[PDB]
Amino acid sequence: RSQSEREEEWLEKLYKKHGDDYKKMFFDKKLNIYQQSEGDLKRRLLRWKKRNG
Amino acid sequence: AIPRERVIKAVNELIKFTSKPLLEDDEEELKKDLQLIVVNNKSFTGTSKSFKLKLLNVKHSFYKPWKEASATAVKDFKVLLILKDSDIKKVSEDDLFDQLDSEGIKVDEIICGKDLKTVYKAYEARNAFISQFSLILADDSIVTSLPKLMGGKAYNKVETTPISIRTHANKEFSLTTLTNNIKKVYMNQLPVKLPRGTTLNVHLGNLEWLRPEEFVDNVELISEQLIKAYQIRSIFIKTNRSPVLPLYYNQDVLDEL
Amino acid sequence: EYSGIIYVSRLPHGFHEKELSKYFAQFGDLKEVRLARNKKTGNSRHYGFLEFVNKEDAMIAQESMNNYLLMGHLLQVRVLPKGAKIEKLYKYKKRVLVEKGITKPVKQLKDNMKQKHEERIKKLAKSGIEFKW
Amino acid sequence: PYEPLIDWFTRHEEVMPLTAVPEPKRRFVPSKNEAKRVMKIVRAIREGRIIPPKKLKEMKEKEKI
Amino acid sequence: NKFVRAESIVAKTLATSREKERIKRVSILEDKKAKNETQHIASGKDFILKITEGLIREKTTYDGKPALLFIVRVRGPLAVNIPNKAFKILSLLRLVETNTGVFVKLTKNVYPLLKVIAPYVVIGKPSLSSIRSLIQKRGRIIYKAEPHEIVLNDNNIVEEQLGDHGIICVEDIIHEIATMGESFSVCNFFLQPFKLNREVSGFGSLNRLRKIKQREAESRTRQFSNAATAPVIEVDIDSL
Amino acid sequence: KVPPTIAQFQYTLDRNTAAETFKLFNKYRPETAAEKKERLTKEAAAVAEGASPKPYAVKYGLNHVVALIENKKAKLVLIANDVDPIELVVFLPALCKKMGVPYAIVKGKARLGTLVNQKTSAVAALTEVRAEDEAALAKLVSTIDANFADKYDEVKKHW
RNA sequence: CCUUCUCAAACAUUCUGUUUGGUAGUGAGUGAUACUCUUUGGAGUUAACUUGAAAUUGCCUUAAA
Repeated sequence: RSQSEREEEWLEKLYKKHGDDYKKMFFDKKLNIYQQSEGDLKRRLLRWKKRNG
Repeated sequence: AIPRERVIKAVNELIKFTSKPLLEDDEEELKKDLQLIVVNNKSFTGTSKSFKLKLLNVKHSFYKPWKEASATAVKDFKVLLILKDSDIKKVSEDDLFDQLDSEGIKVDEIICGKDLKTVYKAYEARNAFISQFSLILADDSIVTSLPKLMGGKAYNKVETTPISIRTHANKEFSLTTLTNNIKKVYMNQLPVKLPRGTTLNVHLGNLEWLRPEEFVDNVELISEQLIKAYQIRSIFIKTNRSPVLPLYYNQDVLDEL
Repeated sequence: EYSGIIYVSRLPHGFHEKELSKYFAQFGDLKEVRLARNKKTGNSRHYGFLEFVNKEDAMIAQESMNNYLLMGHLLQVRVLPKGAKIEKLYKYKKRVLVEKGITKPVKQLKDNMKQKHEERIKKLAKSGIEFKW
Repeated sequence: PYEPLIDWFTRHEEVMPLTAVPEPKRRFVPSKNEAKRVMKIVRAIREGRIIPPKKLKEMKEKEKI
Repeated sequence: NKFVRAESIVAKTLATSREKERIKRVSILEDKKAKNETQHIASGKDFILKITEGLIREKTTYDGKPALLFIVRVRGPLAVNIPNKAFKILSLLRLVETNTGVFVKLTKNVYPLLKVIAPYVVIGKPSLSSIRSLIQKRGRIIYKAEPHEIVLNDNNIVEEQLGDHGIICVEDIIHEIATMGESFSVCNFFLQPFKLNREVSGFGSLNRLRKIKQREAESRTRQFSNAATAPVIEVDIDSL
Repeated sequence: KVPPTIAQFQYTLDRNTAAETFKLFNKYRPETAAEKKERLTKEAAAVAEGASPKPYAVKYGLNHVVALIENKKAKLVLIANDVDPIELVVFLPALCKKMGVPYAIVKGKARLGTLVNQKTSAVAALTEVRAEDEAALAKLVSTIDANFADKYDEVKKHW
C-alpha cells in the first residue's frame, strides 16, 4: 500500500510542526483538522517514515 | 523641578498606609494598592469634552509588570487591536506574533469595525467582550467611528477606551509601523484622558509595581510633561480616596484666571 | 375599570414623542403623549405615557401593541385602572454648561488657596500621615 | 363528552433528554462526504473530464463574439 | 389612507436624525474652514474622489480653476426624508424630480453645497461628446400664458428666445455649456434641465432580476461616507 | 367540532411576528444544489493546483427535526398548519412542550419550503445560530413565547 | 425593522521616525472623599461594579399598484 500525496503533505506538516510529540499533535487545531486519535497519527507517521528518511 | 525628597516621603507614607493590622479580593486589593496622581487645572480642555488620550512618555510603563503580575489574579490582562476592514485581511495573527514574540508582548485578538457592529452589537455581549481586555489599540482612521460602534460605556474608564496607534507609512499601510508602534505604546507610553473639568487624574498602577525610586522618576517625568503641556495647578499623589499628598504648588496660574 | 391613560415601555431608541403621536393617531385621537427624558442629556428613557380621548381607542391600541416586536424591542403597553391621571413630564433637552463663578478677584483666591493648602497639610497630619509642604 | 385536555404528562418539562447516544466525531469534524466529492471532482479534472470554472469562463469570454 | 406601521416611522426618524447630524457637522466644519480657523479640524484641503471601473479609487484635491460638472438625482437614501437644508439646495437647482440633471459651474462657494447634496446626487465631469449627445437628444423650451413645455425643435426658436448673445442654434448652447462662456449661467437656467429616463424602466420576471442586479451594483459603485470631511465622489458620467 | 388536539393549529403567529421570524430564517438559507456544486468545484480546482468553521443552516427534515427535539438541542421549531397527514404533526406541539423547546405554528407548508429551497417543508427548526443573531434569536424566542403560550394559552382547550 | 462622522497636514523620505489636529455616548441603579468654583442654589472634574435594548412620571415615489 501507499499514502496519498495530500496525506503525505499533511504528515510532513505534522512532522515539521511538532516532530514526534503525538500528544501535542493531538491538539493541533490548524494541522489536525480531523481530530484523529494519537494512535492513528503515530501509525500514519511511522508509515510515512518507513517510505522516507 | 520639584525635589525628589517630597516624592520619596509621599511614596514611603503610601507604603506605610498600604499595610494595616472574606476570601476573594473584592475591593481591598485595589483600594490600598492603586497609585494615582491628581492634577488640578483651570478647566482642562474646557472648549470641548473630547475623548482624546494623551500618551505620556514613560521609561518603564506599568504594562510589562501588569502583564507579569496579572497571572495571579482572576482578571487576566489582555491587549485588543482594532483595525480597518481593508487592512485586516493583510494583517495576520501569525506574523504579528512572530514579529512581537521577540519583544515578549502578545496580541490576544484583532477586531474590525465590521465585527463591532454585527457580532458585538448587543449591549450585554459588548460589555462582556470589552471588559475582558485592559489595553485597547485602535487604528487612527477608525477611532472616530469607534465611539458610535462601541458605545460610551467603554469610555467611562481609561483602560476600556481605545488608544490611537499609527499604522500607515507614506500614506500606505505598513506592517512594521503597527509592529513597532504597539511596542512603543506598551513599553514607552502612558495613556491618560483629558476630562472637561478642573481635576485631572493619572492612574500610575498598583503599589507593588515599578520600584518606588522608579515610581518617583515616573512621577517627575509625568509632572514635567504636564507642566510643559497645560497651566496645571496644585498636584497631589493619592491612593484610592486616601489622604492627599501635595507634590506641586503652582501660583502664577491663578493670576491668569 | 380602566382609564384612557396608557403606559408604554421598551421604546426603541429614537422613538420620540412625534413618532408615537403619528403612530397612535390612527386609533381615534390621542389627547396627549409624553415621553420620559433625562435632564443632562436629551435622549429618551425608552418609556412614556399617552392618553386617549376614548377608552375604546386605548384598549384597541393596547391589544394591537400588547407584544408588538419593533426592530429588536417587544413593546409592552398597559392600560392603567380608572383614574391614575398622567403626571408632569418635562421636555428635557441637552444641557450645556455655562461658566459664572469667576467674579472673585485673583488676589483674594490666592490667599484662599494658601489657607486651603495649609488646612490640607494640617488635615493630612491629623490623619496619621507625616508630611510637609 | 367535550372536555379540555389535561397536561398531567406535559405539566413538568423534561430536564434530561431521552437517549444518551454519544455524539459521533463527524459532528465535531468537517464532513467526509464533502471531502470525497471534492476528491472525485479533482480526479475528474485531472483526467481531463471536468473543465474548471475559470477555464470555462476563459473559453466563453473568447466565445460569444 | 393606508395604515402606517411603527417600524417605517421609527426607521425614517432615525435616518432623518442621522442625516441632520451629518449635515449640521458638515456645515459647521465648512463655515469654520471659510473663516480660516483651520487650527483644529480633521482636514482643511478639499478632496474629490473619482471612482471608475476592477474598481479603482483616485483621490485628488480641488483647485480654484472653474470646471464643468453634471449632476443627476439618485433618490437616496431610501428612508431619509430630504431635510430643509438640503431641500433649499435642491429647490434652487430644481432637481427635486428623480432622474433630473443639470449643468453647474464648479466653484469654491459651490463645493459646500455639493458636499451637502453628495449622497442625494451623482456628479462628474462629462466629455464634449456626452454633453453634445445629451443636449441634442433631449431638451425643452417653454412657449406661450406659457403653460407649454414643448421639446426643442427649431433653431429659429432659439433665436427668438435669447437672440441677443448670438445664441441662434442648439450648437451655440452646446458650446456655451461645454465651454466656460459668459452666457453659461443664462443659458443653463433657461435650458429647462433634462429629464433623463430611468435605468431599468420595466417590471416583470426578467425586469425584476435586472433591477435587483442594478440595485446591488449601485451599493458597490456608490457609497455614503457620512464623514465631516467626506470627499466628493465622482463617477464616469460619460457611460450614462 | 374537533377534539382539543385538533384546532390547536391555525392559531398562528401575528403578521409582525411571522414576518420577523421569516426574515431571520432567510439569513440561513441552506445552499442549493447549484451553490454547493459550484463551491465543491472551486474547492477541487484549488486542490488541483494547491479550516472553515461549522456551517450554519436551518434544520427542517421531519425525522431530523424530531430527532433534534427530545435532545434539547433545537431552540426554535416552526410547524406547518396544512399537513395533509395531520397525524405526522399532531404530536409535535405536545412533544415540544414536554421537552420545553420553544415552538410556533406558521401558516402554510409551502412557506416553510420556500426558505429551505424545497417545494413543501413540514417543519423548520434552528439548532445553532451565529453570535450576531444570538440576541436576535433570544428576542424572537421571547416574542414567540409571549404571543403563543400566553396569548393562546387556551389553544389546548375548548375543543 | 434604515445603518453607525474606516484620517489631514509640517519636518525627516532610514519606506517609517518626530509634532499637531479630527472621537459629544442606551438608560437606570450601587458606590470609594479630593479639586476648584460662585457664595448657594450646586456647575464641571475624581476609584470601582450589575444589566435580555431591562425601564411607571426628577419643576425625492417602478420595495407603484
